[PDB]
Amino acid sequence: NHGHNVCSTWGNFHYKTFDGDVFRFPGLCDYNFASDCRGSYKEFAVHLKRGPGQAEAPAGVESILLTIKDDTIYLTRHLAVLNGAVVSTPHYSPGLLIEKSDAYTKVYSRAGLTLMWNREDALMLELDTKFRNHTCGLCGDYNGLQSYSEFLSDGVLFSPLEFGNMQKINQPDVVCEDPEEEVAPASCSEHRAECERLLTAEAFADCQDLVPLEPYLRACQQDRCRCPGGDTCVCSTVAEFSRQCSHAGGRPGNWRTATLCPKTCPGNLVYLESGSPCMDTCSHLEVSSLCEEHRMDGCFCPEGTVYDDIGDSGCVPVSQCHCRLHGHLYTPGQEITNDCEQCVCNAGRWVCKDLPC
Ligand SMILES: *[C@@H]1O[C@H](CO)[C@@H](O)[C@H](O)[C@H]1NC(C)=O
Ligand SMILES: [Cu+2]
Repeated sequence: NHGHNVCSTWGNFHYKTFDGDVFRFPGLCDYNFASDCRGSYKEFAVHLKRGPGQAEAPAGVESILLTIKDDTIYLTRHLAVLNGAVVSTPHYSPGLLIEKSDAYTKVYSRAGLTLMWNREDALMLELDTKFRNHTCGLCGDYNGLQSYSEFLSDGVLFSPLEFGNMQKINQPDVVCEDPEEEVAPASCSEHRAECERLLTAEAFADCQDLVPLEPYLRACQQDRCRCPGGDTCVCSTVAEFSRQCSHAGGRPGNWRTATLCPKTCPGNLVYLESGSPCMDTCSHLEVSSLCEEHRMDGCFCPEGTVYDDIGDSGCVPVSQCHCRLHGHLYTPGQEITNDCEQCVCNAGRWVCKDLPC
C-alpha cells in the first residue's frame, strides 16, 4: 500500500527513469546510471558497466560501482568489494547493509538509497524523495515530468541513443565505442495482441491501476521481433511489469507456468512473485524497519526452515545454522574464547557467558 521511486534496467537494454520514461539503449560501455550531481555535497553515484554479451537475448551486466559518502562498493556476478576489500555476505557496517539472496544482490544505505540486482539483466534503484531534482544519468532528473511532455531551449531534444551516449564514463587507455545509429528501427506492431494478452492476465488484476501498461507493451513488442529465437526477452519484460507492480505497493499473482516461462529455485526454495521482505536467516541480520516495506519476488524457504546466508547450504532448521567470526565458519556447538567470555554457537547466534578476567 506504499510505493517507491524506482529507476531500472532489464532485458534487451530497456531502461526506465524515475519519471517513468522507458527507452532502449544498447550501449556496451561504462555509464553513469544515477548520481547526486546537484547536491551541494554529492551523496552518491552509481555506475553501470554493461560489457559484451549475447545478442537476441537479455543483456548482461558486468559490474556495478557504488560510491556513497566515503564508501565504495564494487559488485560483480560473484564478488562484493567494500573499499577495496573483498567481503563475505551479509556484510553490515554503519548505515550500510550488503546482502546476497539467490534472487538478488541487494545494497541498503541509510543515506536514502537502495539497490537490487539479479546478477544478470535486471537492475533497479530506489531513491529517497529528498533527491528530487538532484540526479544525473540514464535514470533522469527525478523532477516529475516525462520526455514526451518537454523540451529545452534552442529546440534541443535528445534521442535515446544520444542521451545514453552522453552518460559514458571514459577509462584512460581503454577503447570502447558507442553503438551505431540503428538502421530502420521497425516498430513491431503485429504482436500487440499476444503482449496485451499477457500483461492483462488475471495475475495482474491489482496492477492495472498502479503501473501504466503502455510503456511495457511497446517494450514487449520490441522483444518479440528483436529476440525472435525464443521467449527470453519478452519474459524479462513481463517480470519487469510484475516488479513495477510490487514496487508501486501492489501484489502481482503467480503468472508463470510450465510453458509460460518457468522459474525455479535451487534445493527446496520456493519462487513467489510476492513474498515477505523479511525472512529469518542464519545470520539474523534482517531486523530493521525494512520488514514494513512492500512485498517482492524471490526465493523463500518453507515454513520451519531459515535461509542459510552463512554456510550457503540452502534452507535449514535454525538449530543447524552456521556461525561466523573473523572469516571462519562454525558449526552449532563449537565454542570460542575472547577475553572474560566464552561463546558457543547456538541457533546461528553467539551466546556468551561471562568469565573472570
Ligand atoms: C523540482 O523541479 C520542478 C521543476 O523545476 C519544480 O516544479 C518542483 O517544485 C521542484 N521540487 C522541489 C523544489 O522540491
Ligand atoms: Cu520498492
